[PDB]
Amino acid sequence: NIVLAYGEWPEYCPDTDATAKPTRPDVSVNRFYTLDSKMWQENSTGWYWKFPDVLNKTGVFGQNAQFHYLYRSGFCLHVQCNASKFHQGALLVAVIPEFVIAGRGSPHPGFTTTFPGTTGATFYDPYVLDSGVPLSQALIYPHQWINLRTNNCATVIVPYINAVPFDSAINHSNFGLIVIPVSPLKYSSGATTAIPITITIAPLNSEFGGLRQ
Amino acid sequence: NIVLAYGEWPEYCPDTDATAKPTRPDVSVNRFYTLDSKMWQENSTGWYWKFPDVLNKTGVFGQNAQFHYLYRSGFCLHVQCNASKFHQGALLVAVIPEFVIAGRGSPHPGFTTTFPGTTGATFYDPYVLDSGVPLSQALIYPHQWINLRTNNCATVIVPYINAVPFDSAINHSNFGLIVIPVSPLKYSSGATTAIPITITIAPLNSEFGGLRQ
Amino acid sequence: IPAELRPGTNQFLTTDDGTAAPILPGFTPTPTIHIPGEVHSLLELCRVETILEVNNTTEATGLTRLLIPVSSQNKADELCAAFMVDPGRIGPWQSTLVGQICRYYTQWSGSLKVTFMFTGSFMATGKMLVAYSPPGSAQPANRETAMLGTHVIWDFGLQSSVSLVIPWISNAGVVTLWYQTNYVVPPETPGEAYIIAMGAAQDNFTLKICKDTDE
Amino acid sequence: IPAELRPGTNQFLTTDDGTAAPILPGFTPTPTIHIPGEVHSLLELCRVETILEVNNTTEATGLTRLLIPVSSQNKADELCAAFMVDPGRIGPWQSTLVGQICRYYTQWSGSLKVTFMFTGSFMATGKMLVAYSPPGSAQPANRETAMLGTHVIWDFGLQSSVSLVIPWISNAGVVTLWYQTNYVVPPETPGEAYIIAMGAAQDNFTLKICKDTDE
Amino acid sequence: ETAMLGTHVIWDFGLQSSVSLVIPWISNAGVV
Amino acid sequence: LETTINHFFSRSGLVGVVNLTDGGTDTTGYATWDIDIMGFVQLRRKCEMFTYMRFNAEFTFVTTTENGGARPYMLQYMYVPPGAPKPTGRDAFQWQTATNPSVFVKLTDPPAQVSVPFMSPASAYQWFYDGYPTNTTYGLCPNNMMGTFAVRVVSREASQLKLQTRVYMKLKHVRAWVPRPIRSQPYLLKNFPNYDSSKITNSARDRSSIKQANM
Amino acid sequence: CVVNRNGVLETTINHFFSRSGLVGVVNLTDGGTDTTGYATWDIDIMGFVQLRRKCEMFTYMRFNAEFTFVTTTENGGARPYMLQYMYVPPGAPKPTGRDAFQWQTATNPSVFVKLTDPPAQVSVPFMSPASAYQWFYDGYPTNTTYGLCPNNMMGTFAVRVVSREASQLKLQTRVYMKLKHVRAWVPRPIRSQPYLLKNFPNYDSSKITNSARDRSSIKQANM
Repeated sequence: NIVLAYGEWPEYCPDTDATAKPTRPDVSVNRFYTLDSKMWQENSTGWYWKFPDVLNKTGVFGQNAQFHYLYRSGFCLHVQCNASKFHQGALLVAVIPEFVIAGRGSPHPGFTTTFPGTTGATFYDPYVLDSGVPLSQALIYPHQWINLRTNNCATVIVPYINAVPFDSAINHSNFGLIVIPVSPLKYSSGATTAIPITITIAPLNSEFGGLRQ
Repeated sequence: NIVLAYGEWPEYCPDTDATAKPTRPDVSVNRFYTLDSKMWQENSTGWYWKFPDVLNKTGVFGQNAQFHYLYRSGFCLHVQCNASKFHQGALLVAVIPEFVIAGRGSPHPGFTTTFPGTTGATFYDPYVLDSGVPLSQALIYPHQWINLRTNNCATVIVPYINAVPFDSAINHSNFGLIVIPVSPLKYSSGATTAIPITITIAPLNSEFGGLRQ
Repeated sequence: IPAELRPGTNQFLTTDDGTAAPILPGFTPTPTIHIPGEVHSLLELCRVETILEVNNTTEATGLTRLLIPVSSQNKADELCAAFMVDPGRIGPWQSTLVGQICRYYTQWSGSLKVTFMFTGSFMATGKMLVAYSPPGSAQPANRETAMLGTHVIWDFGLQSSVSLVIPWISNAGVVTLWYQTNYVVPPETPGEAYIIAMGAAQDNFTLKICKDTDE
Repeated sequence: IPAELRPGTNQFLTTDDGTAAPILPGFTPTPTIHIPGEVHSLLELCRVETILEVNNTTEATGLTRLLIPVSSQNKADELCAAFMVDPGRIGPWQSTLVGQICRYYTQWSGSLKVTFMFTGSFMATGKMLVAYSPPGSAQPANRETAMLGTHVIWDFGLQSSVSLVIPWISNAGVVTLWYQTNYVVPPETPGEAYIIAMGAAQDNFTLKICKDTDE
Repeated sequence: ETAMLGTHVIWDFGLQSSVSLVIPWISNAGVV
Repeated sequence: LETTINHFFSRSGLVGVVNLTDGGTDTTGYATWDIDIMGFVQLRRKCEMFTYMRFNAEFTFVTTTENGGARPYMLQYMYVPPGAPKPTGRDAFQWQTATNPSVFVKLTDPPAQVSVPFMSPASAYQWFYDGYPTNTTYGLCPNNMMGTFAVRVVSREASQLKLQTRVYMKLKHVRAWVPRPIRSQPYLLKNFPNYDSSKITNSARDRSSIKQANM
Repeated sequence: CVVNRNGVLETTINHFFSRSGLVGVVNLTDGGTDTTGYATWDIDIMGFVQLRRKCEMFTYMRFNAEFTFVTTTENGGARPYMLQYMYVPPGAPKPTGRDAFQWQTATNPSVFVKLTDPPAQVSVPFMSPASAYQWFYDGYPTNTTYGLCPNNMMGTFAVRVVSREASQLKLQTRVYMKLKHVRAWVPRPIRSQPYLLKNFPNYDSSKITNSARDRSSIKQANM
C-alpha cells in the first residue's frame, strides 16, 4: 500500500544542543496541502518538485519557514492520477534526496529551473534525469509504480535526511519528487486527451527555531 | 559586599624550611592605616599605589619591613569616596599582581614613578594602564565598581601571591592598587568640585624573619 | 636491545595495515547523528531490481529502449523478445545496477531473477511464454522446444507482473519471450502495449577480486 | 629479533607524542608551592565580563570610547546605540576578553550575555528598551518593530544595571538600545550621562581548531 | 489556492458518488 | 568480506601530483595542493555512488628528482588546516607558524606518512548539495574543506633541485549513508554535474535485432 | 548552522602551548681564521612575538622543554660531518673558541650527531631557583635595572662541528622548542600596543593604537 522511505517513521530531534525551545506547530500547519493537477499527455516528459520549496509562501507553512532560520520536518506524499479503463501507461514516482539539476550543453541552470516553486518544472532529458544519471537505475530511491491497469495512487512517507539536524528552509532543499512517464500514454480516438495528476502533501513532525521580525 | 581575591583567606606559611622562627606581630602592626585622601576632579586621570611600598617608613610596619630581609603578608583594602546625590561617575578599583610600569616614548621610568610612596602617582595614559595593556580587559583582576548612584565603598581582601614564600619588602612590590575613573565626574554649578577618595589598609597575617642592627 | 632488519624494511607497499602518525592530536571531530540509509556493503545494492534495456537496437534513441514492444499485428508463436543472462558482459545488463557494480569485482557467482510487468490497458487480454534455457544450449527456434524447458505461462488478465528465477550463473543462459495467444482488445482500445524488464541478484550472489571499471 | 621499518621513520613531525632523552638525569627541580590563581583552561577566561567599545567612532580618542552617551536633548524612540553580536569579527568585540582569545581557535559556538550599567546621577529617572534581533534579520528601523522581539524594558530608578542573554551565536545578531522615555532630571543636576557595555560567554561556549592570531 | 487553505474537501468521482459538508453555526453569511 | 563498504575504498592510489622547480629568482620554490578526492574520475565515480560520507585519510608523499638520483636534502611538508592562510613565498612567515603541523623528512628517507582526521563542520561530507551558500554559486558546499600541504625544501641559498611530489591517499573508517545510481554520461567539469545534452551517450551497446540474443 | 558543542580538550592550558615551533636560528660559517666556527644561543622564549603574546597572558609559568635541532648546509647537500650540541647550564661559562677547554668539560652534556642523521632531540627540565618562571617582576635585583629577574636563565647550546683541520662548511641550525607540563597561575590581559623592546613593556605613547577598528556612526551596526 504505502512505501516507507528507508524504514524510519520520522520523529522529533533527540536532545540536541542550542535548544534549551523550538516550536512544534499543531494541525494548523499539518493539514493536507493539495497542489495543482498537471496534465499528462502523449508527448509529456516528466515533472519534478523541490521540497520544502513547494510549500514556501503557501499558507501557515509559508509564514513559518520564511520567518525561521532553523527547520526540520518530514513529509507524506500522495500522488494520484485519474484515468479510465481505456487509457494505458506507467509513471515512476521516486524521491531523490539532494537532487541537483546539472545544466546542459558542454552553462549553469537558472533559479527557476532548480527552484521551480509550486508549479514544478518539466524535464528536458528524462533518460538521464537532467543530471547525467540514468533512469534505468533510479529504483534505488523509495519508489512506487503507478500502472494504469493496476492502481492509481502512490504513497511515500519521507523522513528528514540531512547531515545537519537543522538547516534553513529557503536556501537548502532536502529532496525532490520526480514523476516520469516511462511508458507513454496511448488512447483510442474519442477519449480524454489529458489525464490529471494531483499531489497531496501533509507535513508530519515540523519544527521551527528562532523567530524574525 | 566584599571581593575576595582568588578565593583564599590568606594564612601563615606551612612548614617551610629555614624557619626552625619568624615573628608573628600582634595588632600593634595590624591596625587600620588610613592614607591621604586624593581629590578626584573632572580632568583627573587615575592613581596607583604599590604594596607594601605605601606602608614602608610608616609606623610599626615601617620599622619592621626595613629591618627584616624576609617578608610575607596579606592585606585588606577599603577604598571609599564621599559624594552627594548630585554628583555622578564611576571608579574601577582593581588589584594587579606584579604591576610593572612600562615607560613611554619609543626611556625607562624613574624610581619615584614606579615606587611612588604613600602619595601614589597618577597615570599618564589610563587607557593602556601605562603598560601597553588595555583597561577594556582589566576586569580579570579582583575588582569592584564604585558607581556613585549605587555604592561608595569597595573592599578587596588580597592574599600573598608570589613564586617564593619569602621576599624582601623593600626591593620587590607584590601588587598594585589602581583606581581609575572610567566615566568622568560631572556636576551642576554650585556643587563641590573635588571629591575625596580615602583608603584604609589593614595587614592580616604579616610575618618577618631575620633582624638587623 | 638487539634487533635485525629483515628484507622489506623501507618499502611503501600499498594495501597495508600500518598506522600513521596523527597530524592533529587533541582534535575532536563533530559527533555523528542518525542519518537514514547506512549502506554497510555493496552486496545489498545489487539485489535492488532496476530496469533492463532489452530493446537496445539502433533506432531506439531515448526512453523507448527500456520498453519491449507488444503489438496486435503479431500472430501466435512469434518471439516477442530474447536476451542473454550476463550480468557483467555487454548487453541489456549494462544499464542495470547488478551489472555496473560488477565491472569491478573480477569474479562473480550466484542466482538472479528477472521481473516482467505489462503496461497495457485494463481491457486487454493475452498470454506470454517466458522460457529460460540452460547456459549450455542456444536459444530455442520454436515455441514447442521452448515449452519443454523452464517455461512460465504468464497471462495478462489475471496477473500484470511475473518473475522468473535464474539459477546459478557464472562468468551464458538465454531467456526468451514467446506469444502464446495473440493480443486481444475490445473496440475503441489501442492495439499496442509495452513490457518493461527488470532484474537483480539473489541472496547467494557473491563477488571476488577487485578491479577498476572500464567506464 | 627481526624488525621491518615502515614508511615514516626518520621524519620530525611536529605535534607528536614521542619522548626525548633527559639531558640532566638525577636533577631534582624546586618543589612547587601554593600560588593562587591556577588557570586550568582558557575557557574560564572567556566568561569574565569585560568592557565593550561600542562608541568606536573616529572622534573618540581615549577612554571616551568605552562609554555610550545618553543625553537629555534626545526625544523618545531615537536609537541610543546599536552593535552586532560577533565575538571574533571586527567591531566592539575586539576589545573584550572573549573576542581576543578567539582570534585563535578557528570555530566557536555558544551562548553569550551582554551587561549594561548606567552611570548617571541618583536623582535621574528614565527608561530604555534593550532589544535583540535574531541573526537572520537586520536591525529594527522603529521602536515598535523592536518591541515585538526579545525586548527588556530597563528603567533607571529601580535598577542601575541590566543583562540580556544572547542564545547560540556561531561564526550575526544585532542588539539595539532605544529611548522608551526621555531623560528626566531635577533642577541643578547635569543632563548627560553614560552607559558602559560589558560582555562574556556562557557555560556552553566551546572552541575548535587552533590558529595563530592576526595581532 | 486561496480556497484550498480553508475547510476544503477533496471529493472525487470514482470512489464516492456523494459527499457532504457541515457548515458550523450560521445566524441571521458564509459562501460555499 | 571483500564487498563491504570499507574494503571498496580500502587501498591507496594516486590523488595528486605537484612540482617545485627550485632555483633562481623567476621560479617560486614551493608547491601547494588543495585536498580534494574529486580530481581523478576513478575515485570520483566511486564516491558519487553515495551522498554522505565520513572517513579519515592518511597520506604518503613519494618525492623523486627529475632524473632519480636523490642526494640528501631536507624537505618540509606543512599542513594548513581549513581557516588558515596559505604561504605566499618560500621565505614567508607562514612557514614558521607553530599551528601548521609540518614534517621534516630528507629525500633519502622512506616516504613521510601522516594521517588527517575528519575535518568537517557537519557530521558527514556532502558531495551533492541542493542549495545556495547565501549562476556559479549553485551547488557549492564549503563543509568539504580539508587543507593544503605546501611542499618546500629547507635550505638557505636556493638549491637547484627540480622535484616532483606524488600524493597517495588511503581512506579509513568509511561510512556511506544513502546510495544513488552510478553516472553514465562523461564528465564535463570538476565541481558540477554537467553532461553535454547535445550528445546523450547510451548505457548499453547496440545489437542488430531484439529477437537475437547474440551480441 | 552549527548546532552541537565542540570539544573541551582543545581549550586546555596544556594544549594551548602544545606544538613545537621555531624559537631561534644561528649560523656557524666554519672555515679559515677570520671566521669563528661556533655559534651560541641563549635560551629564551620571548624572541618571537607570537609566543611572547601567548606567554604574557600569564605571570607565573612552570614547564619542561624539549628541543630539536634541524641543521642543513647553505645549499642542502648534507655530507656526513660530526657535530656537537653542547649544553651550558646556568652558572657555567660559555665557550670562547672552537678549540677552547669548555668543550671538554664533562659537566656540560653534549650530543654527537652527524649531518645525515635524523635531528638530535633532547629534553631540558625546570631550571629555576624559584617555583615558577616570572615574566613580570615589579622590583630591583639589588634606569636599566628595573624589572630584571635572573630566575629565568636556562642555558645555551653552542653548536660546533667536530673536526681537526677546519672543514669549510656553512651551516644553519634551527631550534624547535616544545613546551611540556605547562602550569599557569594568574592571568592578565593580552597586549594591544605593539612591542618596542625585547625585555621591557615600552609602548611608544606618542601614538596609542586602538583596540577596535572604527565605524561611521554609533547607530549603524554595519561595520
